[PDB]
Amino acid sequence: AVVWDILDEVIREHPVLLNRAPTLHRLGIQAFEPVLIEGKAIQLHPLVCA
Amino acid sequence: SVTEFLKPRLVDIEQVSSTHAKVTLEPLERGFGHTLGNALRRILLSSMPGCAVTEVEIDGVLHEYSTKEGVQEDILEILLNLKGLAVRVQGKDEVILTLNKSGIGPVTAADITHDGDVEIVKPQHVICHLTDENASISMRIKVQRGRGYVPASTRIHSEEDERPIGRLLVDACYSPVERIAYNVEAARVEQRTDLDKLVIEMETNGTIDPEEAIRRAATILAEQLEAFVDLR
Amino acid sequence: GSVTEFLKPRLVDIEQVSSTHAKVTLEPLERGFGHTLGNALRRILLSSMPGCAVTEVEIDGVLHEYSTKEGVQEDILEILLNLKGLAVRVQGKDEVILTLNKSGIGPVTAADITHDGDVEIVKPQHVICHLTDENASISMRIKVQRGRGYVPASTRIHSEEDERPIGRLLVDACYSPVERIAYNVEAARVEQRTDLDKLVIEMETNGTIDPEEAIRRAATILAEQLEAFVDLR
Amino acid sequence: VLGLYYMTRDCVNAKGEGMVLTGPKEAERLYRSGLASLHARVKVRITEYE
Amino acid sequence: EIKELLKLGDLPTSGQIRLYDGRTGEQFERPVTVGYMYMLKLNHLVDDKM
Amino acid sequence: KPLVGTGMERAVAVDSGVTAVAKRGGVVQYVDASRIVIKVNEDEMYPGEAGIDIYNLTKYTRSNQNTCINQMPCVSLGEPVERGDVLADGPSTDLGELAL
Repeated sequence: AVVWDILDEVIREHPVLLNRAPTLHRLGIQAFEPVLIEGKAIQLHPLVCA
Repeated sequence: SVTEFLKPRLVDIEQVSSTHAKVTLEPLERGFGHTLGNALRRILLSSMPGCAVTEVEIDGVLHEYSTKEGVQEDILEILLNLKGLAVRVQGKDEVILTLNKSGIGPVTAADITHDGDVEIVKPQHVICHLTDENASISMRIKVQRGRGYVPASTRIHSEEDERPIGRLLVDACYSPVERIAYNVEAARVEQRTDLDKLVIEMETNGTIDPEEAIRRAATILAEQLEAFVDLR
Repeated sequence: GSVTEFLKPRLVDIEQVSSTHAKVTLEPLERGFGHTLGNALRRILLSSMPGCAVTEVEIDGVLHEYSTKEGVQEDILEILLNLKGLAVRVQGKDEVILTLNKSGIGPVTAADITHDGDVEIVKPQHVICHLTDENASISMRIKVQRGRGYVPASTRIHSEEDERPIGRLLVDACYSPVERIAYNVEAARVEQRTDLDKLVIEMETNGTIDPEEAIRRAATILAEQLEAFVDLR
Repeated sequence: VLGLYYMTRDCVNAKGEGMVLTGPKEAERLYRSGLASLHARVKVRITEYE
Repeated sequence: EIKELLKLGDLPTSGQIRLYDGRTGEQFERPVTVGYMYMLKLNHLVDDKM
Repeated sequence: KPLVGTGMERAVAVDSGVTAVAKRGGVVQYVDASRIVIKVNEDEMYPGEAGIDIYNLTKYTRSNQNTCINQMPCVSLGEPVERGDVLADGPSTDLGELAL
């Protein structure tokens, strides 16, 4: 579990890029600051999903 | 043991002001945050005992839209100001106060007839503006101790239709809370990620600090429950 | 007057229509108190109630749940599903072992389970399997324990029991004995006093838990949680 | 959008029509306490800025 | 015929019922359509794609 | 079963190969988790035949898309069975009706 603590420490300010094929226009790739959830689905904010 | 439950820590309080404050709890079991927040909001809104101003009488007034010269604002505006009057009485549950003034400018609660049993918390509050000299305002207002909230259409009755010309009615916002909100979020401990973390945002008039109000609400609910808990 | 005071509720009446179906009444309650109390009670009752459940099964001659036995009508998976439905009360132990032996053609029912004097099978009519040959026989051991909520078998094995044997099987444990809760509120008549309410709660549960103990336990938990609020600086 | 539309739509007659609220906080209270429905038309004291 | 079957079943004729929100214990002002539906799982399980 | 069906479920479930259908009428003599033994009635049996038919169910096997394939009996001892009856359900079948 110390690995989980380290993992929570590392990403605290580490943006990641989300991409949806096809990337029709440049909005198709965007940057987000992650939050860690159990499960296996990536969770988006609906507004940007539009 | 099955009886185990993760009691929360009073993880923080953040006072934006004497009236405005936030209180946060972490962690709580799944679904406990919602029930506790909902129950507290209910009790604060509908059952908190308070002291409020309910009637006003003015000699030249028969109805809420009775025209009056000299005063800057309309009668309904002064009614709203009275509704906003922060007042607490420690003595009798029913008190009558009078205000009489002739002066250009604001009519603050500082000019009410003071009494040792009653504290106006915010004397700086303005009831109205009186536009001119040789113009006067004269009123009597009635303050009462009650529980919850009562609007005008609720208090009016045919059993109390025997009213004189000079009687007006004010909504008695006894419960001193001005706003209660709570929101629920996720928190993690012991690699568990199925937990409730609770945030409460609160505003109340200057009668009491919000912490005191929350403690009072908790005590009320516990005293309600007490007849059931056979445990120590 | 007495605006700062309150009346207090009590369990003025309790009624039982069946081993599973029960009705409880609280009186008197002040305005608005009825709904908040009913909502809190429903929440806590659904979530928290301690329960007794079936966790481990061991059957001779069976190595895994997907196999089949000679004489049983249903597959092993079906009989595990049947056992998951079992409801049982245990008093003296935090975990207990149950034993079953049957032979000969016919249904096998919880009545055939061999039990200790501290174990109550609520509904022996609950079938488990059918034996369809005279020489067919079934002989099994069951492990029963007490816990809150619901725990999947995945996290159960994630508890990392050292040296897991081969011939023992794991099922999900739905401990919670409460199945449905409803509350209703109506105008009271106590001493002809106005603004009083009578609250009623109806519940369907496994015949295990006592309704009165259930409500007292729920109120206990709620008061305990509120105590942390009472302390706040 | 559906929620906002419902929240702002008024009706000719509703619970507590015509009363006066000294501030939006009291409007929120009266809604949450259930003594007035969202659609009811009322006079309210409001501050704005420019 | 649907209405007749419902009427013999003692359910509301419109098929909408009143409903209470469990999380607060209050009542939705609008009636809601509650019924029974037939649902499938589509063999695109998340753990096969993550 | 699906509550709001279309009647077609019977034909599709029987016509597919997954379900075991009663090729010869009679009375079900014996059943277990995997075997079905049926006594053919006196008139239906051919001269010189043993008058008994047996079926073996595909208990568990890899489907062509990794799903399970299982056959479960849905009759009990001594129940009469009729020509074209369904003795054993297959995947997504209950009492011979499609059960997706």
